[PDB]
Amino acid sequence: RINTVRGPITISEAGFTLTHEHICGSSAGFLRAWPEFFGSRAALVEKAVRGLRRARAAGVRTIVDVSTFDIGRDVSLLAEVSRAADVHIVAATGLWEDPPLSMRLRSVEELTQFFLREIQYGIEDTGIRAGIIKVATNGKATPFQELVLRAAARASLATGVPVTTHTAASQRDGEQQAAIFESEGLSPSRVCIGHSDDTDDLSYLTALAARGYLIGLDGIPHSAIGLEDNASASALLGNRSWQTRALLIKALIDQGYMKQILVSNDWLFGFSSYVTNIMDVMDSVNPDGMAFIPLRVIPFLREKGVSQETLAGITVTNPARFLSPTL
Amino acid sequence: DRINTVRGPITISEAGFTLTHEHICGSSAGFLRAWPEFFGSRAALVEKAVRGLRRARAAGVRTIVDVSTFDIGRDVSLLAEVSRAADVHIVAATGLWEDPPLSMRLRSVEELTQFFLREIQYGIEDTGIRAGIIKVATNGKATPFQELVLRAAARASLATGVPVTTHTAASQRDGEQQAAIFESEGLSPSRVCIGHSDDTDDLSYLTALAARGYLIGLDGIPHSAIGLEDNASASALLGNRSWQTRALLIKALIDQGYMKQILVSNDWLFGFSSYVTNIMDVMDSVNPDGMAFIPLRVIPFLREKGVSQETLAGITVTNPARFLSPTL
Ligand SMILES: [Zn+2]
Ligand SMILES: [Zn+2]
Ligand SMILES: [Zn+2]
Ligand SMILES: [Zn+2]
Repeated sequence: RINTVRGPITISEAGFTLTHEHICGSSAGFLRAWPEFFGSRAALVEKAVRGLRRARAAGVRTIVDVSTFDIGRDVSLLAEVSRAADVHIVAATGLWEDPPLSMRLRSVEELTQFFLREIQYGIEDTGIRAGIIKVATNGKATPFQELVLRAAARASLATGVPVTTHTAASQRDGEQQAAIFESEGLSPSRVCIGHSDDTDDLSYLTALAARGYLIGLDGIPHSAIGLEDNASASALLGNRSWQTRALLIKALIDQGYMKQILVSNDWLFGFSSYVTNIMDVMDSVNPDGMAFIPLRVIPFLREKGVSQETLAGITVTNPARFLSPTL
Repeated sequence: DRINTVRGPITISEAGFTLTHEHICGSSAGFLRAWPEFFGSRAALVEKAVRGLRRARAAGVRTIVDVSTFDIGRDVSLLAEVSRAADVHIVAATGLWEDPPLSMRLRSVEELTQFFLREIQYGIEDTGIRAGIIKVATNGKATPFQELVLRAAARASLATGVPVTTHTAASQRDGEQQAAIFESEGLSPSRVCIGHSDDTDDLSYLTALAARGYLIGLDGIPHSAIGLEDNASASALLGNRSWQTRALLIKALIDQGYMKQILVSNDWLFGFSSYVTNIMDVMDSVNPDGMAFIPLRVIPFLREKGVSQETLAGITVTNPARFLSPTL
């Protein structure tokens, strides 16, 4: 049984499940401290609930919100949005690209206790528990990032919740990640290598798939084609098309790794950890928001020969098996 | 001429004896809320800061300026709570210290100015507590962003009248480069305390500034790791100059004639998460007085070296209150 922000639910209550989404991409404390940045706090919470409603109209029953502490995971703001839309939300624990000083100077012993705090006891005074552990690298692991992986693996072994990881896929990051993970004795089935549609090296994915790992093609609408005037927007979203990412799903089923795909949008309704008005530009690319998966990518795949049977396994069965704890 | 503490405004005269650089907690933003167990509990941290705050009250302190910014983890409801309990005025801080996260770092100088003025004019968070001072920092040659932070902090101060205090690596003559940016923005040296300057011995560097009109913050008087050379992490934080060696810098800056531009404080704290673990264990036994070290051990030291009580009173009451009075 899975922990959501509104309590525990059973495996089959989950349904069609986006497995890497954000409500707001921010920093810790930024939302409390400068909420005019997003218009107002209520201005943003409306923007999420409009956008979540649109996906729940499209069949989505659960999102996994992989914002960690250093992304500003306002776990109350989540459960606010989760009532008003009737979408389960699974919150995350862990650490992203930007930990603060009070994190960086901790030992792998200390980080393991904090990770188990938010899985076993609760995120802040709020009593909500996290069902997934997010971690991150961009290239070679820094010594701290190395600690984070081992602490998240030692956490994932006392609790059974899985690990999802941020990756710069162009530099075969999952390889080092999985090397570090397996050194701690974590089953490759308890780990999704994320941001993996950012590469075109299929051999790297299928090699990683074949050791047992789950592959996050969680970036399907991230494309800055049409924004070759925005320098920063092109940097954040890559020059590969959405169909280019989407086809890598079919290509990975073809190698007989349907059992191992998770698909998601990596969308967000507030974005402060990048240049200003980046959210202005991203919403014009993709008005559908988080609804881009059931409205545009599921039709596109049925148009390329993927039946409703295996689509339903990827969107319902795979996240169900992946989020259920396992000792 | 009123100043904003965390329990509403007060008048200049109400300030009294004032430590112009202190911390209740040295942390990062929401670290306290997220992992209170690192400090024992949120209760346990509040007990310990009130205890130390009453010890300094009984030695005669009324007002401390807690200069923790957003990224030192400035919990103003926490600060308001220990101000109620220990009957001590606490001025709160806006600005950006050594560790700004992504959502500040990507901001322009215009935006950062909108943010400082928000914490000065409107309030901090949803609490409606207003800041009385803008803290910024460099170590060495300013990063381009540190130039953006100094310039926006300077634009707020001209727009509001609140002073700017700073953190420096004194040994590298930072106050030279801070001052050049400040004065390039139209800001009066009277509005800027160049701090952490008892971490140098280059006396002519302090005097060169102080003549240009700046205030000089001697804000780490019991920082010294003497007798703690085997602890390499502690020796890095506190340095190897004893506390007498710093306390002399006061008397030596009085003498040069600059009694009016001298602010004195501890840079103490009751919870420290943004350094190695158990560093708070070490610091509390170097100095059991805590924030009381300036009334209890540095004041009697200076009178034995022959400073006039009328000069001491101006240093701790006339000097802070002139700094914190808003001036457009
Ligand atoms: Zn990511
Ligand atoms: Zn993400
Ligand atoms: Zn400092
Ligand atoms: Zn300080």
